[PDB]
Amino acid sequence: LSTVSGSVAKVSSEKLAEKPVANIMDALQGQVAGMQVMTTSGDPTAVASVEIHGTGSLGASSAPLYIVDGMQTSLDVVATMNPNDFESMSVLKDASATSIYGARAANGVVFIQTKKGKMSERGRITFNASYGISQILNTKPLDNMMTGDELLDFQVKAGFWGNNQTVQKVKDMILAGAEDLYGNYDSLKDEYGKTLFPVDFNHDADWLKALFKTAPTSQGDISFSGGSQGTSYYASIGYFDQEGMAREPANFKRYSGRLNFESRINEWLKVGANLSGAIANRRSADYFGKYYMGSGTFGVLTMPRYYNPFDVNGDLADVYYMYGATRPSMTEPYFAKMRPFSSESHQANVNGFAQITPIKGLTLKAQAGVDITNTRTSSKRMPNNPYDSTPLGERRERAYRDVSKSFTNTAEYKFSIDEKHDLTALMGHEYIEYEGDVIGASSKGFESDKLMLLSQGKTGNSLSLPEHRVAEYAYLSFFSRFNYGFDKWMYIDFSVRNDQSSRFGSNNRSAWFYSVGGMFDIYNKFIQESNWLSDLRLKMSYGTTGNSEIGNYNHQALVTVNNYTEDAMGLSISTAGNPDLSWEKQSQFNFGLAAGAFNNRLSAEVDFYVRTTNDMLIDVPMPYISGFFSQYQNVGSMKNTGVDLSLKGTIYQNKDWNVYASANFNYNRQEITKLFFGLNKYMLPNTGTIWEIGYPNSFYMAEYAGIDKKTGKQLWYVPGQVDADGNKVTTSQYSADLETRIDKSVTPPITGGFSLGASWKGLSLDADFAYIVGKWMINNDRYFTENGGGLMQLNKDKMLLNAWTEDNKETDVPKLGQSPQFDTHLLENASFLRLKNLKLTYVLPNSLFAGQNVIGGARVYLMARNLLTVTKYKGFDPEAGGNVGKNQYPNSKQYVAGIQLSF
Amino acid sequence: LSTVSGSVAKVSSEKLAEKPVANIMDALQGQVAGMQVMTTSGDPTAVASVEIHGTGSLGASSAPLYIVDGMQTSLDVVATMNPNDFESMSVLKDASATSIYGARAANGVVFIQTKKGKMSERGRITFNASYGISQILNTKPLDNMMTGDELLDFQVKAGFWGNNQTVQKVKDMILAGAEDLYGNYDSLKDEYGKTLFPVDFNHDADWLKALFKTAPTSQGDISFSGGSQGTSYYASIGYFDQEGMAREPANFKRYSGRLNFESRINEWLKVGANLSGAIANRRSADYFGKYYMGSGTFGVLTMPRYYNPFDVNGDLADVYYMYGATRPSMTEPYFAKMRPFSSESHQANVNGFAQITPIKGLTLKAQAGVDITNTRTSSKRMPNNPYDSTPLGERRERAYRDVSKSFTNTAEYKFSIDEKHDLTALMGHEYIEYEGDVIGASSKGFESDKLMLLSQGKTGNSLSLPEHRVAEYAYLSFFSRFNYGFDKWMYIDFSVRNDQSSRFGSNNRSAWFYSVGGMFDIYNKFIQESNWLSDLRLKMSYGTTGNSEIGNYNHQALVTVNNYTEDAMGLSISTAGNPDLSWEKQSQFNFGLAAGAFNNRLSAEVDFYVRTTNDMLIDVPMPYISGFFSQYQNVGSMKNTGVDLSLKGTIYQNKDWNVYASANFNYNRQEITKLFFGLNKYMLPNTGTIWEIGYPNSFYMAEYAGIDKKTGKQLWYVPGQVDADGNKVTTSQYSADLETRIDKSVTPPITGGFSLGASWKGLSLDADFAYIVGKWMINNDRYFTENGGGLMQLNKDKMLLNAWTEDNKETDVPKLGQSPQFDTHLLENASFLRLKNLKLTYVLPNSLFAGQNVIGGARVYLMARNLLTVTKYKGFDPEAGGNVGKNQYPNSKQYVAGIQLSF
Amino acid sequence: GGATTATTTTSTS
Amino acid sequence: GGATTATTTTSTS
Repeated sequence: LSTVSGSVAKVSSEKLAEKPVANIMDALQGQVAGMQVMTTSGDPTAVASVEIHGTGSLGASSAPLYIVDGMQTSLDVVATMNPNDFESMSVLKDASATSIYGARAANGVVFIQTKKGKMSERGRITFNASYGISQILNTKPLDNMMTGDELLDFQVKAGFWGNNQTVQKVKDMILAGAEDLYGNYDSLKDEYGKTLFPVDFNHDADWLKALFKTAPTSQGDISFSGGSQGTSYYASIGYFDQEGMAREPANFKRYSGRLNFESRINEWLKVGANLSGAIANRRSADYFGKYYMGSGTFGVLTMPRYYNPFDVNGDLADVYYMYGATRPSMTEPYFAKMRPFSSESHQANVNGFAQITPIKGLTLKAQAGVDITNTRTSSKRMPNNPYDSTPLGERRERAYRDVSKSFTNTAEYKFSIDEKHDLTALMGHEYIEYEGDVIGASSKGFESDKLMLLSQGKTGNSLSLPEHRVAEYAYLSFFSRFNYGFDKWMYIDFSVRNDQSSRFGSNNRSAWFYSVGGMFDIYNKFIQESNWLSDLRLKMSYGTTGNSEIGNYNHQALVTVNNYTEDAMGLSISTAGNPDLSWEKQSQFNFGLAAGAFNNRLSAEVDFYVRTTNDMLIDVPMPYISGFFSQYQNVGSMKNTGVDLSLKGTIYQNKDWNVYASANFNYNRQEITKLFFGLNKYMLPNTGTIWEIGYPNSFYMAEYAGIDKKTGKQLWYVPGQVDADGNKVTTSQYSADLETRIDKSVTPPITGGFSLGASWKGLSLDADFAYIVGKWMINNDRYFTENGGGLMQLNKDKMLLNAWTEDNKETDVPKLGQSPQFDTHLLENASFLRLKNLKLTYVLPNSLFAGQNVIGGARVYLMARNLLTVTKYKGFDPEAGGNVGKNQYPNSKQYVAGIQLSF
Repeated sequence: LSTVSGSVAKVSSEKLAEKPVANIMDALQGQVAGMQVMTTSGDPTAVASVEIHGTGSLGASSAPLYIVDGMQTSLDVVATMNPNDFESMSVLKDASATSIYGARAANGVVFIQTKKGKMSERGRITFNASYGISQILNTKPLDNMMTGDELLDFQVKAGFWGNNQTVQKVKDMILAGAEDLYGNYDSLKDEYGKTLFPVDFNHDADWLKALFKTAPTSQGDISFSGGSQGTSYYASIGYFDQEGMAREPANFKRYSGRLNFESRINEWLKVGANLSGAIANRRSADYFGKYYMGSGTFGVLTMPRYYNPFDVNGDLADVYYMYGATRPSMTEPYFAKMRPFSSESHQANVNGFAQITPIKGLTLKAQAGVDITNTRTSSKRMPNNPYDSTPLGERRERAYRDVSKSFTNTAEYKFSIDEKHDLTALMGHEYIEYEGDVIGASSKGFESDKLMLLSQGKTGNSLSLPEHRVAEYAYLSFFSRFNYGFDKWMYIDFSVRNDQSSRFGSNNRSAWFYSVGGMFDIYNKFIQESNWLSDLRLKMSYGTTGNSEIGNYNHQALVTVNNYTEDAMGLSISTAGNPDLSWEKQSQFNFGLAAGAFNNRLSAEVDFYVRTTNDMLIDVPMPYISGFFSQYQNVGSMKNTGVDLSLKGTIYQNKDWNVYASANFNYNRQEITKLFFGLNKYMLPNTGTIWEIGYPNSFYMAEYAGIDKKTGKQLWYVPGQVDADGNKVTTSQYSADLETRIDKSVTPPITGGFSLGASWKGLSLDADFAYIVGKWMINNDRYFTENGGGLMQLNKDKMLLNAWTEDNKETDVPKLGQSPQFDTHLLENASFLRLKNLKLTYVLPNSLFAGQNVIGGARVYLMARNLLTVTKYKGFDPEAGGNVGKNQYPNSKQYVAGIQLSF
Repeated sequence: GGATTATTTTSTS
Repeated sequence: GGATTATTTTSTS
């Protein structure tokens, strides 16, 4: 699986236990040193962002290589696998450990390994079940917003409604004398004022109750493990169902199956097959991240509190009202039942191997895998809707097929020469292939609910053009590694690899990589008689690795269709082309030290790494005068340097008690070395960041000083200039030359985590914490809720009432008619400490199952996920983001009770 | 699986051996008594027509119920299963045997059962391979056709070309002075007369070589069988590839996989899972059955022999020429490379069970199966074709998804009361469900080969409307049977069943069926001391069964879309509706006798059956004044009555020799009893058949007498009328009142087969014959090749040269200008005797594998399929047909050599 | 193909 | 939703 001198972190099955999410990488936030995992949505159909030893490139992806049982997969396919089938998870964060897997092995690989049946004479059955709820985890951002009449008085005073207008003249006949809108619709012209009050100036509408809910979560599973004299099997079926926390629907529901099987046919051949399948239903809330008027957390913060989405009985209405609108705005349940969507995906993973051992020593091994998924989605827009722009309805069907095949063949030969010189050779071949496909077809113009096939729409100007997409790639690799070992205390590993990809041109597709590593067992040679210490191994490595994750057709100079008339065709220039595109080459030096004391009762590991990346694939931004947005190129280089260290112990006292703890830490320092055009620095436009030589990608902002107490204007520091009294010079006119690079970082430098666990006679309690410090984020929601210049129709912060006037002069918030800039007062400290899980179990005593041979195990749980976070970021979530906090889906706080009957 | 008093025929694995076709039912033609199998194409993607005990209805389908391992499938899904995985095949042709399976169990069921691993301590590996060729099997129809110049002289004499024209004036400047056509195309205006002679009056173009070829066939397979102390497994992979015999392409190619697995978990539960998958590619020649000018066997018979599709070097050209045409006609390879087609289907069958044995006696059993298939096809029409009607190209994509789920749960309880009164009860539940779907989307207007996605076509009047189809059904059933048995010689079976279908209305969907059967072992009670006889069992039965195979929505009164303009929608009346539609109820009486002599060396079985069908679902033909074609209704009834008998033996002499034989026979007599409208008889229009009370569906024709020797006209017998001299009265004016029902049958009454097999020290030879007598067919191809009235442009029979003139008077073929009718001279005797397979194997001696423990078995084959047929039907195939022989795909004659290494 | 030739009989069963 | 409010910053990483 990996070398002996490598950097391997193995996570056991108990940390991959029942977790009530489909995103399995979020269960590893804080369990591996160096590997940092951050997810950006509480969406059930969300996929985590993993980075091992910092970011390695700027254009290509820095995701690891996810491998489930030899053949390599993607995280969406892993999301349809039952997590109760996984035996362990090895993370190989080295250049000598990742030397037989290569497609993006410079980012590290993640080896998921599935469970196999133990070989007892009586098989094992296990029935798991669970049920829980999920809620929003933060409410503090809407604790300092305005109320209804307070916002109306603030708007009337600031001159938004009129130049000479009062509160009653605005609230009476301008935006409450808009029964003129509700009197145009037959469904609700007799409900205004009777059971439907859309504008209510006396209460405050709870907009959090109208946009977010409490969502259930269920899972069930049943597994049969067994094994006779030669064969072994693990079969399993189960289902998972998670509902969306937000009122805009986004669920996840899968029915799974798994059959791992292994057998020894004779004394010469051993065969095996581990094959799985799934039927899955996804849906995503695709409005989070954009700023629409009444949607998301931006909608729970900014909607005025004198607009009522509820009826008189407390239920959610079908429509609400915003002033100036020409049709009523639909709420999220009505918009969900008038725009249906349904997906259905069928996934199958077939995977098999055969080992042949002809002579003593060498074993040949052949392995082949197929990964097929057929997805089929449907969308509607329902006819005869009164609050729509048309009485006609539309429909759209889509069919996806993604097929990925793989073949891999090794031949290992191990031997000794005299007594203590054990060599091992390994040569091998690897071929990966992929071919995807998308077909789509829509229709529109339907007038009935029942008559809505695609062949029943209008046939004139209501026709449209279908959809078709094709993608494909391939990889071919030849590798060989050699392990030499002395008697007990010296191991030396040497490996060569040739990689060829389909993503690069025919003269640049092949690259050669190598790795040399070593391990020295100091305890078994020098200090073999000791009182306290019990293990000491030193290990070091150096190897070069490639990265080839850009896109499939990024090196051709292409010409596409662009039709002008309907009589002839027309061609346009599509891309620019780069004939000299090739791999990105990362050389990593590693040096570690792994101790151990009190015979297992203190383990400590310390690592050091460099990881220099050359010929870095940047999607370089061409100037706008070329007519192209960007183009992939091999220009630039960027360094890292880091330490990471973990230590675990056991501090129990009595026979009954069992107390253990673990701690885990990583720090690194990014550094860019060469950009792309002879440039010293490059600022990414309206993102807030900058790439500079000798620094990480820092933030690039103006510095906010305060306000001017004599006139009320905002003030910014002039960079570089110092006044005569030592103070820094300010100015009140904004310009783009007031911006400078500030000493923050987009990628956080310090990650870590720590775990505690106590036990008793049965009753056990485990608590896991994760933390990230050094993380800053631009709070983009505070641009909208803390400005008096524009967007006065929305709800504002409560601090915009002590604004600078001619009477109120000693204050801190500026005058009204000013737009704010994106400067250092919108940059916030998003450094958090979470409580990831708090599982409390109680395995039932073995004396309870005495005469009955039908049962023989039972456990219960009381699990709470994300129930505590400590940070100083005021934006519903510090983890859900990365460079900005837009209209975001916050994470979930979940309470789950389960049961397990093992019999 | 079945009762002890039932009618069960078990076919072993050796008759399901290597057969080089994907159609597995054609391997059973002549092996089961009563079951007759007839296929109608040599197409690789063709599915056989099976009928057990005659045809049971007139409107609904009479196909059996195909069940592979408990859950019921269709023959197209069975075609993707490897036939080397099947252990046996039981055919249950009784009303007491088919009493736990019901959807169309009145037609009998076919139980395919897959192989399981034997429980030896060392597993078994088997590698099979094969290779063969396939040819056309008949050439005799084109042995009496005209030549080129003979046809030209016959056409010139008959006045087809001119009223006053000679042979040279026609052949010189009319249809050889058509270089005027080839001089319009740049690709072949300089090839006429140099390397391309389309009209050649000196040779005869072999049109059989231009339309049919010799096609290869390959298959390979590797299988691992094993079993330890509790578990058993059978894994297998393989592939099959068959090419089309005709030049118009129609192939079949599949990659298969199979994993059967069984295990005993503990002393209380036994689990199992048998799951398979396939990736398949189909294509069909969809022009056979229609009469186009240069296609099929009609094209090898009727194309004039002075049209040359070859060039001067013997290869097939791109185009040929027919006189009068305005563009050159494309040959089949060019039409195949200018109209590409490609299918890809992914099929998965997942199927699992669990038995629970809580107390002694009763076992509960749960079983669940899923059957998913995702098919995805693509078609093109290539641009820039010079011989096309447009320079623009088109494309069309399609996505199919068919998902079928099933659940079945039984609970059996068996016990004795004193010593010899063993009862057995069984109750059970069955639920079947199906939901299919078709999506399609096309585009047109492409101008380049490279730019052919669906989103790159024209956008005006070149748009089109997509395709969408949905089908779904369900079945729910509750059954229970009870077996009572006395000590050795008396068994009595009694069963009740309630069936509910989704295809009938909500007040008519549920029906109750029963069955009572008995078996008496006469040998173990009365004649237990005997000299020659060794077994004698008598058995009888009676039960009622349902049939519900009509269509999914055949009982609603429906209204569909029919658009007039492009501004509003428009509704039309689609079907008529029948609210009182329900099942079709068949009650079968059965009575058999199974003997046995010389202790196993003569087995004989004799059966007798009735099988009355009431409330028969007829798709009744409404009169044209109602505005509908037809409507399903429960009207009518039809009887059968039949005997069937089989006998097998062993007549070997020495220790080395081993000679065996088998014979098999079935006769039945159909009879219709009540039609639909108070009608006594109903003649199906321009099919040639009639449904009458008290007779089978016979043929309905006029009787051809001969010609008139004084004037040359055709002559037909007047039905009923007799002349004064005893001879029958003739007439020369055709009318529809000259038609009468003739004493033939559309369904053949007598079927059967017989097998011989000899053996030696290793070398073995098996030969299987099948036969069908009493079969008549209308030869529709002889309407075109034996008429002098119309269609004079085609090639004719050689007998149309002794036609009646004023000089040539003593002849038999009529005068020229007369059209023939469909009468008894086009009805031919299509009764055949085939030689189905002639396998000659030689298992290698065991002394050859002495020291090597790597091998330990090897067999070879030399197989010939369909190499001999004896019949008197002159139409390329007597089996490929049924009521007419149209432009048909003849069957194949195949030579296959294989090898098997068992080790 | 093209120019379908006529007077065929329909096929039931 | 509808009437998208503006002055947002683009997100890299």
